Amino acid sequence: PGVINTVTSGMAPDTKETIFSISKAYMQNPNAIILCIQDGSVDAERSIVTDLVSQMDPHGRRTIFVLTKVDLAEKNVASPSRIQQIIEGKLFPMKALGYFAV
Amino acid sequence: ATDRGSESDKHFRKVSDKEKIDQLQEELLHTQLKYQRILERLEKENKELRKLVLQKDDKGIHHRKLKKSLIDMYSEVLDVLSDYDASYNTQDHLPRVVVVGDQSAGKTSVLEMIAQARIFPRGSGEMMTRSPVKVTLSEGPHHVALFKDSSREFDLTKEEDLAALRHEIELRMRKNVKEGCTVSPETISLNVKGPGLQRMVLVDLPGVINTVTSGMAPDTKETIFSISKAYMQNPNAIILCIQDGSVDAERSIVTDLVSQMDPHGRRTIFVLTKVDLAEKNVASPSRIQQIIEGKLFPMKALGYFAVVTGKGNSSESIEAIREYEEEFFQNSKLLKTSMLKAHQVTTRNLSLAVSDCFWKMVRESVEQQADSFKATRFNLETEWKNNYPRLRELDRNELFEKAKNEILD
Amino acid sequence: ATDRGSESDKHFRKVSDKEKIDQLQEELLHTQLKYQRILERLEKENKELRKL
Amino acid sequence: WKMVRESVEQQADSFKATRFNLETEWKNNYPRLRELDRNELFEKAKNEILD
Amino acid sequence: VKEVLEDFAEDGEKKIKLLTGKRVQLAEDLKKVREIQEKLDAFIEALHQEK
Ligand SMILES: Nc1nc2c(ncn2[C@@H]2O[C@H](COP(=O)(O)OP(=O)(O)O)[C@@H](O)[C@H]2O)c(=O)[nH]1
Ligand code: ALF
Ligand SMILES: [K+]
Ligand SMILES: [Mg+2]
Repeated sequence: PGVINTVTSGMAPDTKETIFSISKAYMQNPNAIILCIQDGSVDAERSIVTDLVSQMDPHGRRTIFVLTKVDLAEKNVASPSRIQQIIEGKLFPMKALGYFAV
Repeated sequence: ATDRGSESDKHFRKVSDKEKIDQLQEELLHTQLKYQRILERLEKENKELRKLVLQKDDKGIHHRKLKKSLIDMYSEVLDVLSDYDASYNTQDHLPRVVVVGDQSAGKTSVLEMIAQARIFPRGSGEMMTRSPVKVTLSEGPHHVALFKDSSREFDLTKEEDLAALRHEIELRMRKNVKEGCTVSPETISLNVKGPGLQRMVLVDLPGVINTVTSGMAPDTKETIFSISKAYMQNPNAIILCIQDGSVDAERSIVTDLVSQMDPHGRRTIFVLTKVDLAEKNVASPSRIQQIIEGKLFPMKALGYFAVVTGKGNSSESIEAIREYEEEFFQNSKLLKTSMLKAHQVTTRNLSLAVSDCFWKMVRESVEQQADSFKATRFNLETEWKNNYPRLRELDRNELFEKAKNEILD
Repeated sequence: ATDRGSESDKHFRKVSDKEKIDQLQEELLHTQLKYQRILERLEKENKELRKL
Repeated sequence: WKMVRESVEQQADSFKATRFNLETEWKNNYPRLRELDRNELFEKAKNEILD
Repeated sequence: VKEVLEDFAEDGEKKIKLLTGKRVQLAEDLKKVREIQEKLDAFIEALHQEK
C-alpha cells in the first residue's frame, strides 16, 4: 500500500501507522529491493516516502526511485529542472540504488 | 594669555554677523521658527492640490465611500505594524489572507491570474516563492506595482517593462534567504492596481515541502512551517487551502497545517488547483464528488471550493488564463458531471468570495487591536515611567542630541 | 501611592497636557498659524535680492 | 458660529478635569462607588430593607 | 569632536548601536505603539464611513 501519513474521509486514524508497518516489514529487510513510486504530477519537493528509505536504506543499496507520469515533464506540468536533478540524483537526501522512468 | 582659542573663535563669529547678519537672522531663527509652522499650514495647501488630483484618479472625491486608496489604508496600518513588530507577538493578530498549499500545487496561481502573472516570476523547474509575498490588490486602472514599497513607473501591458519588474521581485525573494535554508520569513511588499482586482491583501506564503531533497538546504521544510504560523496562530487570517489537483488529498501536507489552525474551517476556504490534470490522467469524478463535499480534507473549510485551471504554459496572459478557465470549467466532465457549477468554481468567484470574507474578519477583529495596543501602551508607560520617572517622553533622536551638546560642553 | 512623587508627577503631567490643549493654546491655532503662509511668502520676498 | 468653532472645543478639558476629580475622590474613598444616582441607591436600600 | 559628532548624527546605525539603554528603546516602542493606535483608528475610522 501507498503511504498516506494522514487519515481523511472518516478513515480510522490507525491507517497511516498500519501502512507504515506493512511497508516497513519489507523496507526493513536488509536484502530486499525497494522500488519507490514517485507521483510525477508534483515537484520533487513533494516526496512522501523519501524520508523512510533515507533511514532504512541510507546507503543506496536497495532503493530505486521511479518517476511516474513522465509525460508531465514534456508538458512542463512538473518542473523539468527538478526532474533532471532527480534523474541525476541531486535531490535525494540519501544514497540510492538507481533511478528509472515509468 | 591664560586662554586664546575662545577669544579668536568668538571674534571671527562676531565678524561673520556684522557682514551677513542681515541674511543670517532671517535664515537661522525667523525661517526656522516659521519653518515648523508652515509645515502644518502651508505645505497643507500644496499637499491638497496634488492629493485632489490623485483622489480624482481614485474617484474617492467623485463617489462617496468608494475610493481605490481606501483599501490602501488597510496596508498602511500593517506596514507600520510590521516595522514596529514583525515577530509573532504582533503578526499573529493581524488580519490577512494567505495562500496555503503543497509547493507542487502551484498554489500561487490563485493570485497569478489576477495581477501577478505579469510581474511575479513563475513556471515549473524550481521552487519560486522564497519568502512571504503580500500583494495589495485594488480596483483601478493598470498601474505598475510598488516593489518593496518603492515607487515605479512601468507599463504593465508590455513585456519589456514586465520583465524588469519580474527581476525586481526575484531579487527580494532570494536576498531574503540566508545560508542554511531556501526559504525566509522576510516579507516582500507589493501594491498593484488594475482591472479585476479586489480590495484585499493576499499573501503567497512559501510552499510546504514534505521532504527536504538534496537540492534544498536541510531547514527548508521546518522554516516553511514556522512561516506557516502566520495563519496557524492567527485567528484573523483567512486561509486558501490549495490541494495539488493531479494527486489525491490523503497524500497532501496542507490537510494538517490548516486542520491544526481551524478544524472547523471557519478561518479558511478550500481551493483546488490544476484540476485539468484529472483528464490528462484517468479522471475520477467520484473522487471530485468527495473533494467538493470536504470528505477528502480534515480542516472542513467553509465556502464554495473554487478550482483554478490553466493551460500550464508560463507565458499565458491573465486574460488568456481567464478565458481558458471559463471554457474549461463550463464543459469539463470533472465539474459538469459533478455538483461543481462553473460560475461558482471560476477563480473570479473566489476573488469576490475571498474579498467578501476579507472585510467580514477585518471589521470584526480590528477594533480589538485598538484596545489591545492602548492597553499595551498604558502598561508599558506605567512600568517605563516608574523605572524612569525622569523621562516622561524620550526618543533616540533626543537622546543623541543631548549627548552631542553635553560632549561639546 | 500615599506620599509618592510618582503620583504627583503623573497628576502634574495630566493637568499640564490638559492646559496645553486648553483655550489658551486653542486660540493661537486659529489666529497665528493660518498666516504662516503669508510669513513664508514674505520670507521668500526678503531673501530675493530685487528689493536690495 | 465662528466663536462656536473657536472656543466650544476646549470645554472638553474642564469636562475631563471634573470627571477625573470625581473619579479620583471615588478611587481614594469610594472604590465601590458607581453612577449611584437616585435609582441605584434607592434600589439597594430597598433590597436591604426587604431582606 | 564636532566632525565626529556630525558623522554620528548621520550614522544612524551607530546611534542605534550606541543608544541601547533599554529606556530609549522602550520609549521608541511607546512612540511606535502611539503611531499604530492612530493608524489603527484611522483605518477603523474609515470603516465607520458606512454609517
Ligand atoms: N495546469 C495548470 N497549470 C497552472 C495552473 N496555475 C498555474 N499553473 C502553471 O504553474 C506555473 C507557475 O504557476 P505558479 O502559480 O507560480 O505556481 P508555482 O510557481 O509552483 O508557485 C506556470 O507555468 C503555470 O502555467 C492551473 O490552474 N492549471
Ligand atoms: F511552487 Al511554490 F511557492 F508553490 F515555489
Ligand atoms: K512548483
Ligand atoms: Mg510560486
